[PDB]
Amino acid sequence: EGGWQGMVDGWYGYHHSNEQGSGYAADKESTQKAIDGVTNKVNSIIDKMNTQFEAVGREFNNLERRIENLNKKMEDGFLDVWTYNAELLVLMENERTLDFHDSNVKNLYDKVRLQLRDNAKELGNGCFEFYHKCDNECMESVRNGTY
Amino acid sequence: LFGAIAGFIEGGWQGMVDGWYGYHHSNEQGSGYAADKESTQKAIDGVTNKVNSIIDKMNTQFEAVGREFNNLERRIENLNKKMEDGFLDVWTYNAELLVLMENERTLDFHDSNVKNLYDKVRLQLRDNAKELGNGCFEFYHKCDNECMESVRNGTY
Amino acid sequence: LFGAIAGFIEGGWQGMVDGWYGYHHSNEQGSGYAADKESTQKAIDGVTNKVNSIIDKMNTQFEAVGREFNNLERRIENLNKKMEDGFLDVWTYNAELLVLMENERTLDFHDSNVKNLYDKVRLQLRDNAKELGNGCFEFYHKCDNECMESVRNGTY
Amino acid sequence: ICIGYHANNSTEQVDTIMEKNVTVTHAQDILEKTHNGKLCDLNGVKPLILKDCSVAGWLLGNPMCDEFIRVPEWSYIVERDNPANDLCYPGSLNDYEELKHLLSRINHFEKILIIPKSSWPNHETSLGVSAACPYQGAPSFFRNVVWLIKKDDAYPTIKISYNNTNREDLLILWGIHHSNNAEEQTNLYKNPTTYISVGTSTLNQRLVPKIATRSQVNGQRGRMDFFWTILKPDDAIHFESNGNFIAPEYAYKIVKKGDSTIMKSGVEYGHCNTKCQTPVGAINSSMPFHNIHPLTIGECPKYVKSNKLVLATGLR
Amino acid sequence: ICIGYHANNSTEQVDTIMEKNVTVTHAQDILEKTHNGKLCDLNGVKPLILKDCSVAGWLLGNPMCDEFIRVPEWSYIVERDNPANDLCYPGSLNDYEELKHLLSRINHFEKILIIPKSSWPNHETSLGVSAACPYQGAPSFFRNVVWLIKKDDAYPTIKISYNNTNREDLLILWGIHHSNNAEEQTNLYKNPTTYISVGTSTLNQRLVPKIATRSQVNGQRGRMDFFWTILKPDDAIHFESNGNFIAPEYAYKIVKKGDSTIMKSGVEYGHCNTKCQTPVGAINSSMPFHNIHPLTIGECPKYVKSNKLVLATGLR
Amino acid sequence: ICIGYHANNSTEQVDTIMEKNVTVTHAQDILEKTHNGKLCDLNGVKPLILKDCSVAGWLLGNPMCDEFIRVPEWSYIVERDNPANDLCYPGSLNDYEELKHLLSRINHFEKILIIPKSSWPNHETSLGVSAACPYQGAPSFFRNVVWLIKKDDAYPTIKISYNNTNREDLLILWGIHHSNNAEEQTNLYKNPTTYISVGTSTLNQRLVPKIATRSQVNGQRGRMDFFWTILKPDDAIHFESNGNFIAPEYAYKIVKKGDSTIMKSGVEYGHCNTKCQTPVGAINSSMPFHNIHPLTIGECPKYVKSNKLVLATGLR
Amino acid sequence: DIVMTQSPLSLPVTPGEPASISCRSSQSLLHSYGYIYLDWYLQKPGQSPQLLIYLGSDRASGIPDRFSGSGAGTDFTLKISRVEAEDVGVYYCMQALQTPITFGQGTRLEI
Amino acid sequence: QVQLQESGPGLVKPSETLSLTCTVSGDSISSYYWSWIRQPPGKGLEWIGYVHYSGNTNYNPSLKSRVTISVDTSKNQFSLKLSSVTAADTAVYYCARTTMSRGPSLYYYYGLDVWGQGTTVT
Ligand SMILES: *[C@@H]1O[C@H](CO[C@@H]2O[C@@H](C)[C@@H](O)[C@@H](O)[C@@H]2O)[C@@H](O[C@@H]2O[C@H](CO)[C@@H](O)[C@H](O)[C@H]2NC(C)=O)[C@H](O)[C@H]1NC(C)=O
Ligand SMILES: *[C@@H]1O[C@H](CO[C@@H]2O[C@@H](C)[C@@H](O)[C@@H](O)[C@@H]2O)[C@@H](O[C@@H]2O[C@H](CO)[C@@H](O)[C@H](O)[C@H]2NC(C)=O)[C@H](O)[C@H]1NC(C)=O
Ligand SMILES: *[C@@H]1O[C@H](CO[C@@H]2O[C@@H](C)[C@@H](O)[C@@H](O)[C@@H]2O)[C@@H](O[C@@H]2O[C@H](CO)[C@@H](O)[C@H](O)[C@H]2NC(C)=O)[C@H](O)[C@H]1NC(C)=O
Ligand SMILES: *[C@@H]1O[C@H](CO)[C@@H](O)[C@H](O)[C@H]1NC(C)=O
Ligand SMILES: *[C@@H]1O[C@H](CO)[C@@H](O)[C@H](O)[C@H]1NC(C)=O
Ligand SMILES: *[C@@H]1O[C@H](CO)[C@@H](O)[C@H](O)[C@H]1NC(C)=O
Ligand SMILES: *[C@@H]1O[C@H](CO)[C@@H](O)[C@H](O)[C@H]1NC(C)=O
Ligand SMILES: *[C@@H]1O[C@H](CO)[C@@H](O)[C@H](O)[C@H]1NC(C)=O
Ligand SMILES: *[C@@H]1O[C@H](CO)[C@@H](O)[C@H](O)[C@H]1NC(C)=O
Ligand SMILES: *[C@@H]1O[C@H](CO)[C@@H](O)[C@H](O)[C@H]1NC(C)=O
Ligand SMILES: *[C@@H]1O[C@H](CO)[C@@H](O)[C@H](O)[C@H]1NC(C)=O
Ligand SMILES: *[C@@H]1O[C@H](CO)[C@@H](O)[C@H](O)[C@H]1NC(C)=O
Ligand SMILES: *[C@@H]1O[C@H](CO)[C@@H](O)[C@H](O)[C@H]1NC(C)=O
Ligand SMILES: *[C@@H]1O[C@H](CO)[C@@H](O)[C@H](O)[C@H]1NC(C)=O
Repeated sequence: EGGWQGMVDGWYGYHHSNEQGSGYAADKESTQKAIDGVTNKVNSIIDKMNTQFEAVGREFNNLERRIENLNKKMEDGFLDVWTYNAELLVLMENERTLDFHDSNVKNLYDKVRLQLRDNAKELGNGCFEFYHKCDNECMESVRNGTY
Repeated sequence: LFGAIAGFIEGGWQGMVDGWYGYHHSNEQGSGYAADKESTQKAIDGVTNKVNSIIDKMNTQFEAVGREFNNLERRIENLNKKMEDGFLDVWTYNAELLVLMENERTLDFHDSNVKNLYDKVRLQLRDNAKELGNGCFEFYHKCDNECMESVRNGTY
Repeated sequence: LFGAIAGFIEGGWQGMVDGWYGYHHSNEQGSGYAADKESTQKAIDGVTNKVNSIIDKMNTQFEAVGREFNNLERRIENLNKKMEDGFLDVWTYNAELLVLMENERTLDFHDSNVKNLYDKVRLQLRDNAKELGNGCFEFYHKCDNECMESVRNGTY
Repeated sequence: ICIGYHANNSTEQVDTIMEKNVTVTHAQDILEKTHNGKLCDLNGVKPLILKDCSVAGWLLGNPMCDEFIRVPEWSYIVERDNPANDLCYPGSLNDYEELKHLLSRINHFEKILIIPKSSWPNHETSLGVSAACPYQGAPSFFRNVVWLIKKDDAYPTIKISYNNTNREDLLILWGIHHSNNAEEQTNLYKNPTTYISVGTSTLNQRLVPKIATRSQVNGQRGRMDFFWTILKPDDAIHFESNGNFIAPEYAYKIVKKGDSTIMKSGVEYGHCNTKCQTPVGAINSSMPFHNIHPLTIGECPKYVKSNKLVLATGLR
Repeated sequence: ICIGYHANNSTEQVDTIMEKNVTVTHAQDILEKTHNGKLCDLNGVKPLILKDCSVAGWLLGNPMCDEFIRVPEWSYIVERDNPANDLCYPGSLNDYEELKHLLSRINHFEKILIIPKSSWPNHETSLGVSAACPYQGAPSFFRNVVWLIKKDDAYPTIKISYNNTNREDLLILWGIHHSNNAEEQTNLYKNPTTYISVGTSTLNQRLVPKIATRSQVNGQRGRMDFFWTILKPDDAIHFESNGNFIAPEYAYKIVKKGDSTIMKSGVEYGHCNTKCQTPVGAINSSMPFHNIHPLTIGECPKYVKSNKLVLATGLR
Repeated sequence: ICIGYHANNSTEQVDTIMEKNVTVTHAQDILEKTHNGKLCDLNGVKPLILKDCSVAGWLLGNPMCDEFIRVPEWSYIVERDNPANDLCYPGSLNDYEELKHLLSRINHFEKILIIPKSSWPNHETSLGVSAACPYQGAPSFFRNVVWLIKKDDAYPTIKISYNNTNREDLLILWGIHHSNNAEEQTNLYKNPTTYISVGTSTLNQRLVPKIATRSQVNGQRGRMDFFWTILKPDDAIHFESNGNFIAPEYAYKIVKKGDSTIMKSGVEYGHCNTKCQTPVGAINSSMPFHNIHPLTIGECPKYVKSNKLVLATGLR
Repeated sequence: DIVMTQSPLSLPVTPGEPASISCRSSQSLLHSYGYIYLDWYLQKPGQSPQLLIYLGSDRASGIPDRFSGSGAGTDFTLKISRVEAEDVGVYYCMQALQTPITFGQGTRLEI
Repeated sequence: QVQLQESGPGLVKPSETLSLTCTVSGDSISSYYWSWIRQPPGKGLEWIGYVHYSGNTNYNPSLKSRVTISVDTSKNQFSLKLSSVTAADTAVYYCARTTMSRGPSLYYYYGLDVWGQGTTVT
């Protein structure tokens, strides 16, 4: 378990610690990609379900009991399978939206070694340090990804 | 997918019965396997809740009802037969697809529980042990059972 | 997503066709693209099984049957057309969601297999050499063609 | 430095396949669980609320359902579960459910007088009254059909043809009265063996009465089996009869045929506009789903029986 | 220290999309693939096993189907696919399928003699027998209804009203006989043109015979078209007829109403109990699914048409 | 060691739940979405194209549908949405939609002349013509049924029984003529009140004409209501009638019984062969899905209402 | 239509004997909705004409049952079965198919 | 119980316009075509015109040039205006209710059911 309550801007971010500052802000790139993916996920979930079954009220007399039961079972069965489909995606894409949301929380602390090799130790809860004694500029380039 | 089960560690280890996701005690003081009860309990809780979910979402499934039709009304009888067959087909599809989509995600969640536990030890030794290729860790300073209990307990 | 499709492997080679993964070679002797036969064949078998399962598990899909109805039977005609349209809608949803989930699970399966053949190399490599981000595993010592081919063998 | 992720104080919880209560930073509820609780005007056109009245009672012109003599355009008809005023005289409208199905596609009727009461010189038109259909206590009868009775102790053979000169379909209703006994039949029509022969380009109907003993529903033991048809432009209906004829007087012209439904609910009417409507109450929302009632009307969210459809738009 | 994963001797093979026959350590089967092979009592209440009898034959009282004169409370009715004893005399039961639908909700009938044989003073009741419905070799006829043949070369006009004084719905059964020729009518009823007028608060029926030449089904060229109705409390049924009247004798008071179904199976009764039942054997399992037959009754697993449905609840 | 992966030149792309139009390396299309646009043979046998003809017009033998006297085997019936020739004389065919449902399972009829015109000594067989069914300008009538008319101011009773000696089912077609007034009947059928009784092992009908005034359709105010039945082997149909009888001449042996459908389209036929067919065009393809049309026949892909399915078999 | 030719000009017949007046037309009297559109009238010596039968054969309101019409197309015939006294008077046939309404020539029906 | 009665003079000059009026009692001029009739001494019945209650008039082609028919629903009356009275126009003028109402849509027919008592003109 981890996370930091101090940050407000962005779903994913960094923490800063150096003599010149300790306040800390987010990645625009990774957070923008995550929000874009989640927005496309929501858009696709609503768009795939626009052709859903729509119940229509049909009336039947006293001597069409079996046809009325046929209509009732058809309507309740389509409603049941669509309830299953909606509950299954808010149960499946939610697990996948916490596993994608954990993949891009692990693809970032390793980024400082996976893209800037042999820089520092991996520590715990995603915390990563720097070996080299350095001021703001290298930190800001690591934030930028230009080093 | 995460490539630990049948991955960097090649084969399973019989004699691990206290719990899944265990350990091999290996020092001059003694030996014998031990179980990581925390990850085991988490895995069993997850799989139990998953099985509960598949049995709950498959409750209120379509229940076919027998109906009869005379020599005429053949098109309505065909409509009933095709409706029942279609609901049976889509529900069979749902069951046979959710078992497969939750057997790959289950067997890769077992793979998850192993790969993020090889990393619970890598970050708990961190160059103080020459981690090799098979998957075990070789201490530079050989921890005794007292010290080696920390990695199972997560204390250090 | 597992990463390294756009991660430490920033770009992509242009060596060989019909092999879905591969190594690339670089030493005093030359270069080339001899694909990892094991991982590529594993992925080909897996995706072939995936396509086979996709086409097999939706072979019992609903087959619409034309039924005509009288002018004084508009309730049952409405029932029939709504039944057929609802079955077509659930099966269209099934196909369009299985091809939107088994396309991201395939893109990330190939991502996992791409990164998996990297950390195997680091696993066999250990401390005698140092890995770079772009894909190159640079060596303090001098590996010839056979000693580098040992890594691709799987018996380094 | 350190690397990590965002956290907050949000108590939003999410269902997942391996964990059924997961405290997430943010979540988007995709299910609307509330309704206004009162009927509203779907896109500005107020519904036809048949208060304590049925489709049969409205169409045939029940004396108690006289508030609907003139009906403006409607977006959807509303009827109660068990209307009290419905076929005040005992009987049954043939193909009632099909008539309701066709009415579900119709948005306006322009009632026109197709057969004036002056078209019955040799039959009584003012004595066709019963106590089963009272108006202001006194006896009365359905307003859109005329119960023709003997005049001068005679019932000449009715033969009337109505040709549709309008550019719109006409819903024409008639009926056949099933008498109590033979002595009642000659007391009302002076003809033992009667019939009603109706003819159109499609319809070829003959209706013979059923003189029998029945029970006292609404205090009468005669049964008016009503019938309906839809007459196309440049198409003529031909009625012939010699007794038991519940003749048409008013026929509804189908002047606007779009989309509608016959909603079943006793929910009160609020002077309010909406865009999606439900029997329990209107839905003023734009979420993907709702869980109020299966049947709705208008551009509505989709119905799912679940109680918590929430999508994890956050971590943890 | 080392790290690994559990393994054992189990050859439990599961399936995934990527690979099939994936051996794992532990796996849970969620499909019940076995049945008892017998019809068992559903929660202790023995079913109505109509052996070689139909719903129509049981309800009308076929002479061969005298095993079910007194039927205790049941849980589900069981019938063969093509029962031999059904409408022993040729004919049909109008709305047989609707009646069988309504018996899918009825768990108990009590037979009450509603109209005695003493309720036909001026008619013959003991000559209503036929060879197509034998009993012990001799001719017989349906026992719940009476063939009224003329008396003293005359058929007085039947006129009888039965009032439902009971507090339960009564299923009343009657019929109309269709003769080969007018000579048969004269030899049975002594009336060339006959009718059967049946009336109720909701029923209005006038049946007329169709005297014609038909094929020899069961040796007989006449046809008994049987009809049914349900009489509510404080409701009365009025029969009138000058001929062809297959009158009621017994009615079936609907005492207990609930859940049931008309199973179609030839499986032997096993003298066994169950919580769920299928037309090929009682399931009696707690697994979520079963691939045995679509139609079941009781607290059953949900049917899926699959041969292998196993969850990988273990490690590779 | 230079671990990585390749990348081709293809610009094709797939879509996922979080991204769309993702460029890929290799991809497999699983939607065919093309057709020949021509009706084709299905496994060697050409369909029955009823051009400007209907199933009723074909089966009754409309004089304007003359190319179907010796139809060979087929696999599916093709018909236009609004055929020009159907029931040339006005009327109806009872249970037309059921007859079409049974023809959806029949692959071949052989018409047999069951009742020759020599079997009408006492009636006219060459005067039952009309201007509503012209042939070469001159009046004519349906060729598979015979309209019978008085010979010498007399219509003797018509009692004929046809026994099905063949080893196949016979689709027998007859009908009832509905005249305009009593004068028209007395001109055609001398008896004022007439009937048609029809009997079989499993059918009983008693048809009466509806002498009524009706709209003038095709210049004719009478209505021929046609009826059909299927007569099993060793089963005999008994026709009795004293008037208004549209008697059978040709029945239809159901020689071959299999899988078929009524296509309901008017695409031109090209000389071609296929394994699958739809109304708009054929499908020669091995794709798992298609989107050409819902209604299909043959070994077909599975319909999906969409325009883009593709499996991301490639790396990126 | 324009000409209605009534064949007897004076029909002699005694009481208790069937009578048969006839009235041909120069055009088919048949309305577009299958209605004959012929009317038989009686004019007694003092009183104005009285409708007997309309639309071919449909009796009027207050007329005895002895009167009955027949025929279709152009040939039409009135029949007086009883021919009792007070039937003396001039009988007319009128066509109402087209706007030029035309009565037939009288037949006195001498007692 | 509708009753029709004629009104007008008997003596007419052989050069000026005739005027008759027919009054109906028991019911108004509401829903039927109303027809004027003329019969000479003996001879046979002949009809001058008929006016719909709305006002639509159809006249005999023989008498088309001189006839004019009117109607007054308020007074329940309708009149005849034979101009240029020739010696042929000396007869007994009756007044009938056609009771047909064969409009564009509704069709039925009951004949000249009700006849007023005729009035002589010379
Ligand atoms: C319904 O009426 C139309 C129109 O009838 C004509 O116009 C009326 C206002 C009235 O003046 C009628 O007498 C006219 O005939 C009928 O259409 C006509 O039908 C006749 C007879 O078959 C034919 O000669 C005309 O050509 C038709 N005219 C048109 C414009 O189509 C129509 O037939 C009537 N409906 C039925 C069912 O008979
Ligand atoms: C069926 O019977 C009920 C019950 O009352 C019966 O009839 C009474 C006349 C008398 O004989 C009682 O002992 C019987 O139990 C009838 O209900 C009565 O109906 C009459 C009119 O027929 C009415 O005046 C009474 O108030 C009613 N009584 C009650 C208690 O409701 C009922 O009418 C019968 N229904 C039929 C024939 O359809
Ligand atoms: C229809 O015909 C069958 C068969 O008739 C007999 O066999 C024919 C090939 C021909 O030779 C006929 O002349 C024969 O009569 C009838 O079946 C017979 O039914 C009677 C009934 O008493 C029975 O005695 C015969 O044994 C039966 N013969 C056979 C061979 O079955 C049948 O009754 C006829 N009518 C019907 C209902 O279809
Ligand atoms: C067990 O783990 C707990 C929690 O971290 C710790 O307090 C304890 O020391 C551990 N036990 C041993 C023997 O190290
Ligand atoms: C290892 O490489 C050698 C090179 O000579 C080759 O012959 C051998 O097949 C390889 N081994 C395996 C197991 O592929
Ligand atoms: C969360 O709660 C803490 C503790 O009260 C508070 O300091 C912080 O501002 C809160 N954050 C938000 C985003 O509300
Ligand atoms: C989750 O929390 C809800 C209340 O928000 C509670 O009703 C439910 O039982 C909880 N689920 C579990 C599995 O504890
Ligand atoms: C109803 O919805 C409209 C937008 O469609 C909105 O402006 C209005 O405030 C809503 N009213 C209520 C009472 O929710
Ligand atoms: C697996 O089988 C081996 C060989 O017989 C045995 O030693 C071992 O205990 C077994 N493991 C189990 C049952 O877990
Ligand atoms: C898997 O095992 C089953 C056992 O019945 C066998 O039929 C099948 O061929 C095996 N292989 C595959 C690929 O399914
Ligand atoms: C059914 O299963 C239950 C639970 O194991 C058991 O008590 C019972 O004996 C089984 N058999 C029958 C016939 O119910
Ligand atoms: C790809 O296409 C280009 C032209 O667009 C061509 O020159 C080149 O050879 C192809 N192959 C590669 C590997 O770029
Ligand atoms: C994908 O490209 C197609 C073809 O240009 C275009 O119609 C579609 O809108 C694109 N989709 C997205 C999500 O950009
Ligand atoms: C249909 O395609 C097959 C190959 O799948 C080919 O052999 C055959 O000729 C094709 N038929 C037509 C009519 O094009």
